Amino acid sequence: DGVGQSSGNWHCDSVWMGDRVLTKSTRTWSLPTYNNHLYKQINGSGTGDAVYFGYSTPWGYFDFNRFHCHFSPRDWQRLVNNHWGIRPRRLNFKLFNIQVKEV
Amino acid sequence: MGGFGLKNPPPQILIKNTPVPADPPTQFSSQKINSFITQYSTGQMTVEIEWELRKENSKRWNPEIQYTANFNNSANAQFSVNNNGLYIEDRTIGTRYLTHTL
Repeated sequence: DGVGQSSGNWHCDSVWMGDRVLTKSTRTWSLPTYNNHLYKQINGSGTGDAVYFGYSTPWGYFDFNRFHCHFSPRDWQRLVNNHWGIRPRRLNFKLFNIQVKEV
Repeated sequence: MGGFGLKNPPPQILIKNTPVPADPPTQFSSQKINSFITQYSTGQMTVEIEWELRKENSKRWNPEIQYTANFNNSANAQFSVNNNGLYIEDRTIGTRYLTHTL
């Protein structure tokens, strides 16, 4: 806690047990201010196959959905040669060491 | 030639057909019995080894060389029997693929 103490540690590794298996990953991100603190309507023009109506938002989001985020090319090799199947079970998400800067 | 040098290796196992003599003469003779009954024997054997193995933990990022069945189509499959019924071994397979830091 406080300005001078870190709120977390770096965890990236892979734990191979017999039945379960547990993969850890951590990354560094940068968040701007989108739409200058505004919601905005967005829409197309004319009649065509591509036409849309929607809204743009001053919010970001974390997408981990892709595989190679969680697995290294060695772990992936280690996965697919030895095994007939995989399915997810649990996930655990954490943010820490937030720092905000003015320009 | 490679292997495990052992002070006390597995014991040799030795087997023989017990001799069965043929009909002895009626009069006594002290000489050895020359003539026997021709015979042989057969049966199943079994061997059970318990191996201990060292698990592999390596943090290298990129993938490794591994043994892979030949990628090619072929008239005969690898390590398999042919039309005439003869089992054929394609390659001597070394044990060294996975890398380790020196």
